[PDB]
Parts: sequence; C-alpha cells; structure tokens
Amino acid sequence: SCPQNVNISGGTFTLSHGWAPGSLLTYSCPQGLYPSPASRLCKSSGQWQTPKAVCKPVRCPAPVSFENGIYTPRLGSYPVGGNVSFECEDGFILRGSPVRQCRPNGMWDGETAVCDNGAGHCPNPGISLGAVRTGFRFGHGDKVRYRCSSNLVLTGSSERECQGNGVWSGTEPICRQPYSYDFPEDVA
Repeated sequence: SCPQNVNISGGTFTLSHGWAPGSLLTYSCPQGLYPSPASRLCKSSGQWQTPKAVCKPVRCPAPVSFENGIYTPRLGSYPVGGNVSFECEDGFILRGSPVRQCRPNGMWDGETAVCDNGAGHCPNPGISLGAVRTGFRFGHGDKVRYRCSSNLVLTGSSERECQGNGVWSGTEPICRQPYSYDFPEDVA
C-alpha cells in the first residue's frame, strides 16, 4: 500500500484507486498555478513513482526577440494577468495585438504582434512569444524555420513556406510552458 504523506502545498489531489498499487494520484492547483510534480503512480512495491509537491506560479513566455520595435515591460517571463505592449519603429506597421494579457494557462491572449514594412510577397510571419526564427526573406518560395526556446513546447509548423498566394504554409508555431501539458480540458 502506498503512503499518505502526499499533500501538496496550496492544492488538492484525487486518487484513482485509493492507496492501492496501480492507483494514479492527480494533483490540482488553483487557477494560475501548476502542481510540481503533477501526478504519482502507486507501484506494486507500495511506493509512489512520478512518471514534496508544491503549487508554483504559471508564467507566460517572454519574447526572445522582437524585431523593429520595442515591448514593455521587458521581462524574462510574465505573470498571470500581466500585460505586455508592443510598438514598432518608423517605417513599420504593427500587425497583430499591440497589447496582450498573460492568461492563467500560460498563454497570451490576442495574436502575435509583428512590425511589418510591407515589403514581402508574404507578410512578415512574425515570431511568436518564446520562439526563435531562422530566415529573413518573405518572397514566393522562401522559407522560415522555428524552434521553441528553453524547455518550451512547440505546436504548429516548425517550417513555413511563402506560397504563390502570399500565404505562409502550415500554421503559426506556438510555444507553451511544458507544465501546461499536465492541464486537463474543462476544469472548474
């Protein structure tokens, strides 16, 4: 039987099959916090295995770069509820959201801010917050590549091609906190 010394600071947990081997423990934290660790599995040995628990603040990813413009405030990551504001230098027009708020799930609201000089066959595809991009030409057939920085998790296209219609192929890559992958759907 697995031991009961498994309380989480600031949060709660559920057991799938009580304290028995095979039982999955799932931690939950209040909105805007995440459990570290997120779960434990009760082993046949009678000891827990993660695939002292604490609830830690969610943060949204900071820009790694923001070209031909400035953002404020300038931080290495952002608190839940915090806003970041974007402004472009002369000769560039801001596309996307000039003000964005960090949501409790670690994602920014609105859409990626981009300072675009309007010179490409395709628009400047921008650089989503936490991503690093390769490529500087936005003509028909040109390609950009992306990765997510640090331990951030990528969704969407890591390579995009500027198509004949002036649309980048695929979908904009987005970088998420790795602990967001412990969040369920449909939570109160």
